[PDB]
Amino acid sequence: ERDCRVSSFRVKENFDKARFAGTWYAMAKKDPEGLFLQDNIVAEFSVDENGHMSATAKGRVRLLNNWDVCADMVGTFTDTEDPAKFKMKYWGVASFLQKGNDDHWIIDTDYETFAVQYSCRLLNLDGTCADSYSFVFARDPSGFSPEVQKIVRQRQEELCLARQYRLIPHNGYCD
Ligand SMILES: CC1=C(/C=C/C(C)=C/C=C/C(C)=C/CO)C(C)(C)CCC1
Repeated sequence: ERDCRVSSFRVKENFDKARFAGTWYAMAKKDPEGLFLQDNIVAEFSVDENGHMSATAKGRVRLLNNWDVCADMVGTFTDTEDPAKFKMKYWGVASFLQKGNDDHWIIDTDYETFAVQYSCRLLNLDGTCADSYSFVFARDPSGFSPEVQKIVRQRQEELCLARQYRLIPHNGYCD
């Protein structure tokens, strides 16, 4: 029944980059394979005068060898035929942090309260995603109204990611 083909997924209608700017607290995440941000994750989005979107982000990550560090990350986004779908180039302030180029899709947002983000890093032969990640972001660090929670849950189901997220703490560690 459920179509899990990435090419089928709905994204945010008439996505507005400028209204999306500012501070976004990560409340929940679905992990990909390998090294990934762990917790204390906060993003800052910006858009310049020509419509070019970029972001910084902080979060705790534990390395190779179990070393715990505060990652300071940077991303730059390229626009596509769909206003809600981007290519994100990313790197760290420290040279040893992971660098890459990921799809970056805004699945849904009301710009003032929540956002659901998605990235498929690898397609299966059948069109479904072999390696994804997803953030649930909030403007306000706290639990979301029950009304907003219901909508977020539905979006998770539509991405074929329901029941695959974990809650993320904030306790300072990265200042
Ligand atoms: C840049 C960037 C993002 C992704 C960051 C990633 C993927 C970080 C991974 C870091 C690693 C693996 C560090 C250890 O080397 C998100 C989607 C939050 C949006 C804001 C900008």
